[PDB]
Amino acid sequence: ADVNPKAYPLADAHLTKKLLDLVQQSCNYKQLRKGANEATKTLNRGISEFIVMAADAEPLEIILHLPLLCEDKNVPYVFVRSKQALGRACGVSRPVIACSVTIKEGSQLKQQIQSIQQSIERLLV
RNA sequence: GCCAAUGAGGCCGAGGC
Repeated sequence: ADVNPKAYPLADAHLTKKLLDLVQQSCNYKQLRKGANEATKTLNRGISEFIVMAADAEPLEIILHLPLLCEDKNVPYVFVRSKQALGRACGVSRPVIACSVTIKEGSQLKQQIQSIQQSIERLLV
């Protein structure tokens, strides 16, 4: 397939699993926003922990505006390979091009939310 | 069943039938 270079950073097989797993969990803690639109707002509103996007979005440009807003807001972001997998991670029978894990005070997901973020840093070496 | 976060359908935010 040859993953679009514009899709950086890209979660490796392992990190994707965890990524997808936290995504599903946040879903239950009512701490997950799906869709580029909603994702973007979470950023502008400053309530986003990190953003996950799908390298197989088509055309990728549909979301390429997100990393910039992320850089401008200092919110870590990552790309997973499939919008389907991300889809079912969000509990959606449809593909999800991007989602944003929200900031909830007191959430127990914190130790985990921090572990992805940190994982994400390491990706930027 | 079908449509649907590449946006339900009444900015909000995962439902419609």
